[PDB]
Amino acid sequence: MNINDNLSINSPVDNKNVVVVRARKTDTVFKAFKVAPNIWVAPERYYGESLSIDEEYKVDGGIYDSNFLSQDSEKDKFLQAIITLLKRINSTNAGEKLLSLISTAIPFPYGYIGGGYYAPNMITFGSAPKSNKKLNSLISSTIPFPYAGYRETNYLSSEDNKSFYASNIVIFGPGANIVENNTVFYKKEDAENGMGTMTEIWFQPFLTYKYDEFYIDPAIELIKCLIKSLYFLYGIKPSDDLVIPYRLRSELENIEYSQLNIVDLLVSGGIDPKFINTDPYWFTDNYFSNAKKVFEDHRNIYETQIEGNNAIGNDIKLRLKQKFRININDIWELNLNYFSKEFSIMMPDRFNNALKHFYRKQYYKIDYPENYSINGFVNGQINVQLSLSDRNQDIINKP
Amino acid sequence: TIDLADGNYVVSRGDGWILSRQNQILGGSVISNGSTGIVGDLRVNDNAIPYYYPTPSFNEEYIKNNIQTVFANFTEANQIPIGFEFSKTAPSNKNLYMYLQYTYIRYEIIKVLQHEIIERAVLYVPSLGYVKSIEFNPGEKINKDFYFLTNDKCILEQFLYKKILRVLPYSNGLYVINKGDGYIRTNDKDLIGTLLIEAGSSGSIIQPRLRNTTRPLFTTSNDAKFSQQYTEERLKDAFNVQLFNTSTSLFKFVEEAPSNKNICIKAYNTYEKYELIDYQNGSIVNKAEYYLPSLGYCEVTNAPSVVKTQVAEDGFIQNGPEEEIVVGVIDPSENIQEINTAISDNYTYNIVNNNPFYILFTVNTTGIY
Amino acid sequence: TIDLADGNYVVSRGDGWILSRQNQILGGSVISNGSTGIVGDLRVNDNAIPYYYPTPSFNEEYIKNNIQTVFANFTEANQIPIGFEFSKTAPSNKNLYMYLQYTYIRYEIIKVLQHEIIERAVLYVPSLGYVKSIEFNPGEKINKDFYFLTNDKCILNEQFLYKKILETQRVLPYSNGLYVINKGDGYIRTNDKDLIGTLLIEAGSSGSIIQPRLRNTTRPLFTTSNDAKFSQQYTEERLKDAFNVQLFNTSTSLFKFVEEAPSNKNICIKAYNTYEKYELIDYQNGSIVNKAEYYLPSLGYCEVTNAPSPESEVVKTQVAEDGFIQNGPEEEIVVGVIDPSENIQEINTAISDNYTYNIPGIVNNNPFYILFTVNTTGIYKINAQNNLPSLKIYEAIGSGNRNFQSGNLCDDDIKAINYITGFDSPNAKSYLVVLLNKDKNYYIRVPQTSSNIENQIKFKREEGDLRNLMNSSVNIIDNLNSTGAHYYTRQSPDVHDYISYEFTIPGNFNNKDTSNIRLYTSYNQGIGTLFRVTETIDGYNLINIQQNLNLLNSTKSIRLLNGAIYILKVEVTELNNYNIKLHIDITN
Amino acid sequence: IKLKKDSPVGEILTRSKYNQNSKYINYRDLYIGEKFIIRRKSNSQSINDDIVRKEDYIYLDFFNLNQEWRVYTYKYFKKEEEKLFLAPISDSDEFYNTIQIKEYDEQPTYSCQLLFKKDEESTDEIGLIGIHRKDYFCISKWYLKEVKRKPYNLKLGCNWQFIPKDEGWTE
Repeated sequence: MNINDNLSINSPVDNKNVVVVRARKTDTVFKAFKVAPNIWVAPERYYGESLSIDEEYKVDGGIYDSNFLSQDSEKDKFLQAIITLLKRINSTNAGEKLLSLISTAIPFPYGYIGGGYYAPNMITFGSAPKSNKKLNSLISSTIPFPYAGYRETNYLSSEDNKSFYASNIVIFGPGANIVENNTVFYKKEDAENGMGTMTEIWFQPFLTYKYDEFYIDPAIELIKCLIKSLYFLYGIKPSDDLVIPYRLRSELENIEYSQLNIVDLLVSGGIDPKFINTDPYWFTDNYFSNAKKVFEDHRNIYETQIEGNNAIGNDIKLRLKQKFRININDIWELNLNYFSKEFSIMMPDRFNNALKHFYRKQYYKIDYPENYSINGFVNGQINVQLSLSDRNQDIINKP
Repeated sequence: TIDLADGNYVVSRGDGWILSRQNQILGGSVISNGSTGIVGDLRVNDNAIPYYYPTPSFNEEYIKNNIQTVFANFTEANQIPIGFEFSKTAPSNKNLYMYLQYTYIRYEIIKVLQHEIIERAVLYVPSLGYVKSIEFNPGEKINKDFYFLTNDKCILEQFLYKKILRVLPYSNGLYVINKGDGYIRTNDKDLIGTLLIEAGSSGSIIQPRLRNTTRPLFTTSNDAKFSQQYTEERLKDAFNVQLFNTSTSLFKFVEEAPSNKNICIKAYNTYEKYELIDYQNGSIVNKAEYYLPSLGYCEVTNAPSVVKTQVAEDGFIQNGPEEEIVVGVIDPSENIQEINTAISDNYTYNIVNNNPFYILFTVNTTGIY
Repeated sequence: TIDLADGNYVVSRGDGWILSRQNQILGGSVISNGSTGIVGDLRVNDNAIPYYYPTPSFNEEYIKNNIQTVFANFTEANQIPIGFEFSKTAPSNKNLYMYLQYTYIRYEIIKVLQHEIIERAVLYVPSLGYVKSIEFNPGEKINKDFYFLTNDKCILNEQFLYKKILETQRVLPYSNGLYVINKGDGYIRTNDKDLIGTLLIEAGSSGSIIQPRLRNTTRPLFTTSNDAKFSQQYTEERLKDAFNVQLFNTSTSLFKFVEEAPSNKNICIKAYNTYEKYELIDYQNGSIVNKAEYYLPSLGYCEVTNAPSPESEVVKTQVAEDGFIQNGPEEEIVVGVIDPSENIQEINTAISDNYTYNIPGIVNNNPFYILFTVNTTGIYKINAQNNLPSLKIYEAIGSGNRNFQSGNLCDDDIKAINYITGFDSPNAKSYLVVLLNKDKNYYIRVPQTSSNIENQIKFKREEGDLRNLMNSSVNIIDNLNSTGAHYYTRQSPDVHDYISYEFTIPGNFNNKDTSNIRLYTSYNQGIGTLFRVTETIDGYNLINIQQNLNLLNSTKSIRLLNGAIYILKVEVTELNNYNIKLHIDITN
Repeated sequence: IKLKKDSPVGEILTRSKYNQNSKYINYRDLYIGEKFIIRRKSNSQSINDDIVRKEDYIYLDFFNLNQEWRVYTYKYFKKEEEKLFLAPISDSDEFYNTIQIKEYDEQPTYSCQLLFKKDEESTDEIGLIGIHRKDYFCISKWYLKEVKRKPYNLKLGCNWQFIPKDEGWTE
């Protein structure tokens, strides 16, 4: 893996590394810069969420501003920030492995137009000219008619709907809420059925916050977003109703619980997963069995059918192989604790998904070629001099 | 031992190189009396993997980059499947055995100190195939040199080295000129391949268009006005070119060698030259050249019965006919008004603000106005 | 009504079985006015399923297992899509209608009691297709027999292959080591176990059987006489070392057989899958101590046959034994390979005029190889401490073609070696005089040693007269201190190869007392030359004494000096025994 | 570690485990690998005493086939992590044979450290035996700085222990 660091917002649209594609099937287009195999960056804000939300719908502890990432200078700064974060992740062996897995974990392609992953049809072309004694009508060349006809679902379509670019991850900007990193799938049905789906990430690399006596490295937030995206890429996404009891709301006068989705628990790391991922397991659902069975079915489909087909390309056949090399338990047992240990990054460790209730966050601005670098925060995670962001006054407070 | 100045040199020794000890690892075919045997292959993915044999001070990246910069680029050209085939007809009362090999392109990166070579790396690009055929009787002894090859040799012999360091009576406007369809690049940068067909055999090269991706070539003298999108739009306005980087029209070349001697067939990828000129007061103030991927070129030659030649400068050679089609196009920067009624006998159009512009109209009857 | 003993029998009825009522289900084409039309299909999966007609005694599993045991394995063969196509040009101006149907292999399993068939089950395996054509006119009535088939019938040879169901030399002069032998191409299995299929072409038509390589899966075969050391993985590794065979169970190489029938009679084409045979042999002391056979999938074989006369009764012929038949040309290519159980040392610096190599302790008295290259082409004398042990020299095949670094050694990792000279007797006293080229990698095999004394291998660049003994192994004779007769047995070299014996004549040097010396051999015939040898500071100065001798049972003697040191060079021109036996009869 | 068949460098192999009949019991075999022995350097202490004390110069041999081979290191090397040289007992002017066994952890532990020194009377110090990442059994000079840190790291690659055959451990 090698991050393409030679890109900028002023680069011309060459339809190979800088493209202008259509957002889903709406009327809006956006620019996209490919920074790695099947990894793209969209330096503008997200398109799905309206940037001017009603005041009655703003969430607590969120900086709402409909002017961020509007000028080309800010867009270029965002692009360079994402490049720097990706390069920092790629520097360590574990980060490089995660990025390689993200790049190679394409969603499972569909079959032929008639169904199936076996051999395609055949067609004969180019009959040789008639000789003086032989008709030579059958002296031709046989070629597979629908060569590489497996209809992949991970692609961005150009504004003309005539050019298509393969892509697994698109890193947009933040949506309506500036400080809210999010990971959204492209298709729910293909994300929950073991097939796989495209993933989009809303990331805010310019604002961090202080916890205890250290600043949060945005690289770890990006790593968490990538790990959560790996769930969508492999199609192992549990139903939204699979939640666990996270915290008891002691501040209230009634017995109520705040619950967390199992994906967030399995990705966020910390100490909470240690109380569920126990040997033997006390918490088990049919989701794990179904996911393992569907993954085994798809691996068998690749091994017996999509492997011996000599009429599909090694651009898919050989990524599917690498994608199915790993097991599901590898994805499930992959959380932020491992990357924190391998990166020596200090992160919130108890109830990190409920830090809004415990204390109010103060946000610090990050200038990327001033404070962050290829090796992370300058002068360590503690002794880095970061100025408090002027947006702290705009944090909406709804008790 | 070489006659060159000291330094590093990138050398191409042509294609049609057959390796040693791996002749019939792909297997052969036995054809009985009367019938025809066609043995072919389709270089796409795994047999299209180059072989690197590097030395100290010449790593894989160094040799790869140098060979791409000077000679043909194989990393992008190997993604496109190219098919080749041989056809051999067995005698009326005899058996024929034919077996297929792989012919590569020998690339070298030599280091000349004094007048002798002190270092040499090799890079083999899988080019095409080669069928060796014999006619045999049951129990007949066949020479061991027919099957086995002790050392590498070229079956086609070059050494290309590069040291590493008229009045136009046109009105003022925009013109698109189709200047011919034969254009190949120098230094065999567009060589699809070369087959050596033995006597009494037939050979064929097919571009099956299994992957419909083509690479046009664009040059310009002013990227501000004549860019990729601008030139594509002008071409679509002039000749209605709808496909630029994708073609579904596929081409094949077949050659039957005579029974006397062998033959060699070379298939190239061609281009169509579309100049786009901005003519102003009898002078081309801006010119942008576009090269649209065409349907290849075929050459037939005979092996001669070597000379270290310096590589040629970058450029294009046209092997097609002499063409010059000039089509004026409407300037997109000038507004266009229309008259929604045909001019019958007498019309007055009332006029945008002091800006050159077009008026689109038609006449109700043929006549002189 | 059959003429076989009681029991159960597996019967194959051949190819080309067209079923009833299944005509005109794939369709047909109409052409006219001499227009050529081509129709083809693809037997891949769905239209390539068997038809079972079982019996209470013969269930589906039973018939399938027996058929696949005795005859072609249709389950694993139908997975590979095989294509076929027919072409039939129209005549002068009369419309021609053709239609395509399937053909099957009929596999009957019968229960013979007394000498009457009392029970039968049928298996139909889809093989290929068949095109039937007619010439018609608008409004002309066509016979119903052309369109509709009432009963199953065979359109090919009337085969009946039955098998009863049972309720259960040559002198090789190669040196010791491992060899891979390509034994030829075109190997098919007996009983049509490899038959892609049969295709019948009518007069004035063309037919083709094609393997389009829509699936790369191929099935190699492997047999071994010793699975402990010659396993399938081991044989694949040795094949890769010898012939650089990359793909074993995967192949992407289309092959197509096309036949145009003459316009007077029908014709038939049988397409088979073939195999390339590789024998990996471990050869020690002039005998094959181990052998493994590997059959790599080749690109098929086409057989052209004529339709037999319909006026001929069937003959119930038993199947042939399990074996292979070679249909291609006679080929036998032997390539020695490096034993992977022996470690390989390296000498990075190119050998100059002089070099001495000390045997490392990591060897710990084990046979091994040393890899070395020589700076300048020349004749080198390679020996060890007092010429012990007897060491062999090889030459990597194809080395020096790709890589080059002057004055250094580039390890090409070539495991295919060509034997040059040497002996396999560790107690023999000899030194090699070989010719080494400038840019070739060479291997020296140090044999098993039974001593703790460290050894030194010395390479001396010889520019004197030792060039006479090019590519030879000078064998030192030291136990010659009496009269009578002596015999020395060595590994005989191949034809047009050289051996040498350096000996000394008992007695002091007095320029007199010319003893009678009779040098001959026992079985092998060789041209012998004698030299006198003069030792100087720079080396040896060979002095010609006799040439163009005939050692085989020679009965001539030479009045030759005593005390001198002579050299006898033998070029074997006739290989009759694996071991050469030089007899020296010395008399006063 | 296991002695390589061709190279004179011990290769790193993953330990076995117990998967015979019970899923309730899990462990890894400790009686695998090469059998190491320790011998005195100068035979200057008392013969009656035969226990190994801290900061002791000794020879660390291992039993290969039917012989005892010592472990040496090169005099000069460029990279910090240098591979070892496994050879029968021999005297050379280009290899170091004396190993000083030491204990660095102030807290109680069963892990010891092995250092390479030019001579018993020479202040020159070569490095510490360890395992560094493909895993490779080598000696490093970087361990010297990291071993003197006030918070001792017990999970370092220099911590070595010796497992004799005991009557309490089976298989």
